[PDB]
Amino acid sequence: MYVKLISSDGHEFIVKREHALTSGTIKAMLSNEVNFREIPSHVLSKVCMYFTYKVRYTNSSTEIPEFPIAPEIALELLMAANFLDC
Amino acid sequence: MDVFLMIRRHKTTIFTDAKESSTVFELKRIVEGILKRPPDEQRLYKDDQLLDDGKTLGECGFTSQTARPQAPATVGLAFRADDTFEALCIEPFSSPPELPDVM
Amino acid sequence: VLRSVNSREPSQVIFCNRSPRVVLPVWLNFDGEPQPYPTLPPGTGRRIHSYRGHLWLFRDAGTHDGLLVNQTELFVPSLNVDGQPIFANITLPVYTLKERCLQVVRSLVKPENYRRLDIVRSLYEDLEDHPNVQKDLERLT
Ligand SMILES: CC(=O)N1CCc2cc([N+](=O)[O-])ccc21
Repeated sequence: MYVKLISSDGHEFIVKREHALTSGTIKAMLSNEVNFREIPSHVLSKVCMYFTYKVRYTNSSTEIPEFPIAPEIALELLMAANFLDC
Repeated sequence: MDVFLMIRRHKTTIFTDAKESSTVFELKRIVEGILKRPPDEQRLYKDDQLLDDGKTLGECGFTSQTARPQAPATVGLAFRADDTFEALCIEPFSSPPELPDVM
Repeated sequence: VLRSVNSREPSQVIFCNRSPRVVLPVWLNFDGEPQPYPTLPPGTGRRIHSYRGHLWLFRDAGTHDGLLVNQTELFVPSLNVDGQPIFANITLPVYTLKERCLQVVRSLVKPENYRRLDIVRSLYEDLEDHPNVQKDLERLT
């Protein structure tokens, strides 16, 4: 099962529920589809890549890579990550 | 191996994974389960290259090196309206602001 | 409180840096004080002569971002079995997306200028709360 996280500019992101429910904020907003009035698509796409990175490398001695953040999206990703705790 | 993909059409992006040995058609099945449209009504593309149903995602260039979790590879998606396919259209994401002087 | 045991019982260790950061090994001496050791470039190693019961933790040498050793926070060299050295496998944690952004932003803005970024006040206090061995040692206690 998948959920839909819609960014502030209309892009729809379809991620698995397990991935989205790792966020306490999104679990609350689901309890389906979730609109983020404040997160543009260049930030929500990074958020979703983080869900993938988290689920893949959580509890792994297979050396984990760095999660890359472009300097131009860092301040917005920070605000979104701060608002979602994830 | 798992390959990590963003299936993109218009303003839709599916984040999912698949095996390198999984086939293009099986990915069309995965899209079908999500977007509720049959494999025959879809075309998958690598960049601009239309992909063949019988080929594995590895043969189509999706590998653990290029379809990574924190940097997934994009698969273009096109739908057939009625007897005829739309052209591959992937709307770009929004543009970040100029880097502040502070950075 | 959180100190190395003075066992004087040698334990051979390999610090392995399976991270992309410059790793600062930190030994906790017998009074609990962090003692920094020579740094490890990414992917490099150092055979180190430690002792059973001793306490090591590992940090990014530049930012003091916390690293993991053998998938955990603290490394205590144990008895060498069959004479084979003990492996301290230093890896990147899965940082929260929040911590990671604080890392990237901390690294672009000189701390004098944190207050010139247009973000909520909670984030200035979060940015100014640098990762820190002293702070972490209290957390672990
Ligand atoms: C309350 C608040 O300020 N929020 C909510 C989440 C969020 C995201 C961005 N962003 O650019 O991703 C900017 C601002 C905010």
